Amino acid sequence: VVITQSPLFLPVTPGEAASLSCKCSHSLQHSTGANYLAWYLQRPGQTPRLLIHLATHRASGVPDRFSGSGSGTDFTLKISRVESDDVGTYYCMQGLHSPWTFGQGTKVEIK
Amino acid sequence: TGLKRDKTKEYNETWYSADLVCEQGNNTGNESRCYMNHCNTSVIQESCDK
Amino acid sequence: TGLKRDKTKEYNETWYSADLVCEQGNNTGNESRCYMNHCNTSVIQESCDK
Amino acid sequence: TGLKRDKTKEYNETWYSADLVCEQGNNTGNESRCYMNHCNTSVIQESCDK
Amino acid sequence: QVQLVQSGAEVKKPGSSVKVSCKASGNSFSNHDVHWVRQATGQGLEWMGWMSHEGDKTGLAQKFQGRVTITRDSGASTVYMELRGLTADDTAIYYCLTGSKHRLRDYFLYNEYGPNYEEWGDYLATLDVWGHGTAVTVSS
Ligand SMILES: *[C@@H]1O[C@H](CO)[C@@H](O[C@@H]2O[C@H](CO)[C@@H](O[C@@H]3O[C@H](CO[C@H]4O[C@H](CO[C@H]5O[C@H](CO)[C@@H](O)[C@H](O)[C@@H]5O)[C@@H](O)[C@H](O[C@H]5O[C@H](CO)[C@@H](O)[C@H](O)[C@@H]5O)[C@@H]4O)[C@@H](O)[C@H](O[C@H]4O[C@H](CO)[C@@H](O)[C@H](O)[C@@H]4O[C@H]4O[C@H](CO)[C@@H](O)[C@H](O)[C@@H]4O)[C@@H]3O)[C@H](O)[C@H]2NC(C)=O)[C@H](O)[C@H]1NC(C)=O
Ligand SMILES: *[C@@H]1O[C@H](CO)[C@@H](O[C@@H]2O[C@H](CO)[C@@H](O[C@@H]3O[C@H](CO)[C@@H](O)[C@H](O[C@H]4O[C@H](CO)[C@@H](O)[C@H](O)[C@@H]4O)[C@@H]3O)[C@H](O)[C@H]2NC(C)=O)[C@H](O)[C@H]1NC(C)=O
Ligand SMILES: *[C@@H]1O[C@H](CO)[C@@H](O[C@@H]2O[C@H](CO)[C@@H](O[C@@H]3O[C@H](CO)[C@@H](O)[C@H](O[C@H]4O[C@H](CO)[C@@H](O)[C@H](O)[C@@H]4O)[C@@H]3O)[C@H](O)[C@H]2NC(C)=O)[C@H](O)[C@H]1NC(C)=O
Ligand SMILES: *[C@@H]1O[C@H](CO)[C@@H](O[C@@H]2O[C@H](CO)[C@@H](O[C@@H]3O[C@H](CO)[C@@H](O)[C@H](O[C@H]4O[C@H](CO)[C@@H](O)[C@H](O)[C@@H]4O)[C@@H]3O)[C@H](O)[C@H]2NC(C)=O)[C@H](O)[C@H]1NC(C)=O
Ligand SMILES: *[C@@H]1O[C@H](CO)[C@@H](O[C@@H]2O[C@H](CO)[C@@H](O[C@@H]3O[C@H](CO)[C@@H](O)[C@H](O)[C@@H]3O)[C@H](O)[C@H]2NC(C)=O)[C@H](O)[C@H]1NC(C)=O
Ligand SMILES: *[C@@H]1O[C@H](CO)[C@@H](O[C@@H]2O[C@H](CO)[C@@H](O[C@@H]3O[C@H](CO)[C@@H](O)[C@H](O)[C@@H]3O)[C@H](O)[C@H]2NC(C)=O)[C@H](O)[C@H]1NC(C)=O
Ligand SMILES: *[C@@H]1O[C@H](CO)[C@@H](O[C@@H]2O[C@H](CO)[C@@H](O[C@@H]3O[C@H](CO)[C@@H](O)[C@H](O)[C@@H]3O)[C@H](O)[C@H]2NC(C)=O)[C@H](O)[C@H]1NC(C)=O
Ligand SMILES: *[C@@H]1O[C@H](CO)[C@@H](O[C@@H]2O[C@H](CO)[C@@H](O)[C@H](O)[C@H]2NC(C)=O)[C@H](O)[C@H]1NC(C)=O
Ligand SMILES: *[C@@H]1O[C@H](CO)[C@@H](O[C@@H]2O[C@H](CO)[C@@H](O)[C@H](O)[C@H]2NC(C)=O)[C@H](O)[C@H]1NC(C)=O
Ligand SMILES: *[C@@H]1O[C@H](CO)[C@@H](O[C@@H]2O[C@H](CO)[C@@H](O)[C@H](O)[C@H]2NC(C)=O)[C@H](O)[C@H]1NC(C)=O
Ligand SMILES: *[C@@H]1O[C@H](CO)[C@@H](O[C@@H]2O[C@H](CO)[C@@H](O)[C@H](O)[C@H]2NC(C)=O)[C@H](O)[C@H]1NC(C)=O
Ligand SMILES: *[C@@H]1O[C@H](CO)[C@@H](O[C@@H]2O[C@H](CO)[C@@H](O)[C@H](O)[C@H]2NC(C)=O)[C@H](O)[C@H]1NC(C)=O
Repeated sequence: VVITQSPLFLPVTPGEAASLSCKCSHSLQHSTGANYLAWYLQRPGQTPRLLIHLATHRASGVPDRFSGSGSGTDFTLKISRVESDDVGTYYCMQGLHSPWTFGQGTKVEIK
Repeated sequence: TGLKRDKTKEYNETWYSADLVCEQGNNTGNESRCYMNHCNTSVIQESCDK
Repeated sequence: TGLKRDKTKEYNETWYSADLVCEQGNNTGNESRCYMNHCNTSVIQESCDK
Repeated sequence: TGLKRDKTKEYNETWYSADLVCEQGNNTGNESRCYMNHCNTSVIQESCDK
Repeated sequence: QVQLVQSGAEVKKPGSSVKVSCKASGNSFSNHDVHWVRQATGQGLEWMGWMSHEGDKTGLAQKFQGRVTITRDSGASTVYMELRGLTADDTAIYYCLTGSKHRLRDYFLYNEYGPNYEEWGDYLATLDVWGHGTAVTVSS
């Protein structure tokens, strides 16, 4: 069981949309239909902040511009009108099997 | 599980192709899980006689 | 759980007032645990006939 | 477990020497695992009438 | 808005062990799960372990299998995570965080005699409150 996060480095011009991908394929023997995936953002010098839980539901206080979608093995996170506050590393947390692991992370900055 | 209601013991028993109905899924595992042909309609008794 | 002794299937059935005995307690949950009237005395069999 | 098939109830029954077989091993616990004398060959009934 | 308090930073020699202490305001651990996360400077976050708020299912990560021990005081007043076999790569900030789980049924064998056979598994969904973190430096 491994997690692949692409692209590693994603410059986004201000006001443009961004797409992040976190892929998992080793869903051996299944169990729950809705594989648990959680997205978090860690700004510099700040603790990671939850963004999406269950891959489709926004967390409390998250602006609508942050949307998570996907089912099965391929999932996508879409960000609209990126700003400086969104600069950081996006981590996708698997919630399927014990032990669990982090995602390698994707770096996003302002182009 | 055997008569002694504890400490189950794994067995094997190979059927013929005309004795199983197996659910179809996207599972990649090498083990295919499925049931008998008519065990979800009525209990079936053995024919333990001559 | 039904005839297939591998999985359960939650249903709903609506009794009447004089068909249940409920366990009083300090439970604040919206669910009230409550058994049948006489299922701890002797097994009751249906009248699955005309 | 009793008739109410939702909970357990511990009892103690005091058997005799010639109605038990106990597992032999290296276990150190004060509890000795034993089974009934003849429940792994057939189901036993109770001399239930008088 | 539960508050998590962690022990101060520590400096230890390679091959020694560290024991972090974590507490939650209002004994929130008695009703929510516990977890542990670490991260090295300029590196990604790394998960360590967890323990059910009921205290039934306790385990560790494959990476630290046998290297870490997670324990709590009676009543879940405090949670202690202990790590041994420290090395240079172990230098990281260790974080204490809460959460919950979705304990669902994974198997069922209707045992006509006696009680029913049930098997339960814990899957991690919620990760709400994060601790400030404890900085550990493995050096001589
Ligand atoms: C008979 O069979 C049924 C069916 O199996 C059994 O029902 C099961 O009962 C247990 C409790 O005994 C429930 O556990 C509780 O589940 C929730 C999470 O469940 C929610 O998410 C599920 C997943 O949904 C996603 O994924 C599916 C696909 O897998 C998608 O279809 C969805 O769209 C989602 O993407 C979802 O399936 C659940 O729906 C079911 O439950 C809800 C209610 O939650 C119903 O409305 C639905 O109709 C449906 O039945 C659901 O939406 C956990 O959050 C709970 O965790 C609490 O309890 C644990 C202990 O039980 C504990 O370890 C946790 O920490 C947590 O603690 C709780 O209590 C604490 C205080 O004590 C609180 O502090 C804490 O915040 C929390 O409130 C819990 O695990 C199962 O969900 C339920 N269903 C299944 C499928 O397992 C039924 O129990 C059986 N009979 C008996 C006697 O057991
Ligand atoms: C015991 O379990 C078995 C296995 O699950 C179960 O068999 C199922 O029966 C139902 C009822 O007939 C089948 O329902 C299907 O529904 C879809 C809906 O779109 C239909 O398209 C299916 O049509 C198939 O069969 C046609 C011939 O009648 C074909 O021409 C067609 O191309 C399809 O192949 C079908 O009606 C269900 O598919 C099966 N399941 C399996 C795995 O075969 C049985 O009913 C259970 N018995 C009980 C609960 O008493
Ligand atoms: C199956 O389960 C039911 C439900 O648990 C169980 O019913 C119980 O029966 C016993 C035996 O009669 C009740 O015993 C009570 O004991 C207290 C002791 O102080 C008495 O005060 C109770 O008196 C009540 O009834 C009186 C009329 O006889 C009233 O005048 C009085 O005000 C009280 O209401 C009573 O005798 C026991 O209370 C019930 N259970 C409940 C929840 O009330 C039944 O016995 C079980 N059968 C089995 C296991 O075979
Ligand atoms: C139900 O459970 C009982 C208890 O476990 C079980 O009894 C077993 O019967 C077998 C059948 O013979 C015993 O087999 C043993 O095999 C070893 C192999 O080396 C022999 O050495 C044993 O010899 C003993 O008995 C001899 C007399 O026949 C003595 O002279 C000798 O000194 C040994 O004491 C013996 O044949 C087996 O030992 C017992 N169980 C135990 C714990 O000893 C019974 O078979 C079960 N019934 C079922 C599953 O249907
Ligand atoms: C199901 O039927 C198969 C027969 O096809 C049984 O398989 C046999 O299992 C035994 C052990 O349970 C095997 O012995 C062991 O083989 C391995 C092979 O590497 C060897 O290293 C061990 O030292 C030991 O000899 C045996 O080879 C194997 N035979 C086969 C696969 O043909 C199996 O036991 C049955 N399942 C049950 C009884 O639950
Ligand atoms: C029993 O049923 C009552 C009525 O449905 C439940 O009360 C309601 O519970 C829900 C779920 O907790 C509450 O929703 C949330 O309320 C908080 C405020 O407490 C709010 O901030 C959230 O946005 C959300 O709306 C709801 O308010 C509450 N309503 C009332 C009138 O109490 C109760 O929880 C049920 N109890 C059990 C044990 O099932
Ligand atoms: C098995 O049979 C024995 C009888 O030989 C039962 O033992 C009795 O168990 C009760 C409690 O279930 C004991 O009462 C308690 O005793 C302790 C002793 O310190 C006391 O501190 C408590 O306040 C309370 O009175 C009783 O003494 C005990 N009698 C004995 C051992 O002779 C036992 O309950 C049976 N096992 C079951 C029902 O599972
Ligand atoms: C049913 O199973 C098949 C075989 O695993 C799945 O096929 C894959 O589907 C995804 C789209 O979800 C494609 O990207 C892959 O290329 C397909 N092939 C493989 C080998 O993965 C199919 O998706 C499953 N059905 C679903 C998930 O609804
Ligand atoms: C299904 O069987 C294949 C073939 O035995 C397995 O593939 C092997 O898996 C082992 C264990 O990971 C590897 O060491 C081998 O290199 C694999 N060989 C090949 C040709 O793939 C596969 O892992 C099995 N899958 C399941 C789910 O049981
Ligand atoms: C018996 O039941 C009543 C009602 O359920 C309980 O009253 C509760 O008391 C606690 C404090 O002890 C309060 O916090 C609750 O608000 C009260 N109401 C409810 C519905 O819980 C009473 O405590 C119970 N007595 C016990 C368990 O000994
Ligand atoms: C079976 O049980 C006996 C009793 O506990 C074990 O006896 C010990 O055996 C070890 C060697 O395995 C000796 O070093 C000890 O001195 C023995 N006595 C005690 C009190 O421990 C015996 O080893 C067990 N058989 C095994 C483990 O194969
Ligand atoms: C078996 O019984 C003995 C005797 O009661 C137990 O030994 C006592 O254990 C308690 C609890 O640890 C100690 O406080 C006593 O000091 C012990 N006394 C003696 C004389 O050993 C023993 O622990 C029991 N073992 C098991 C597995 O139940």
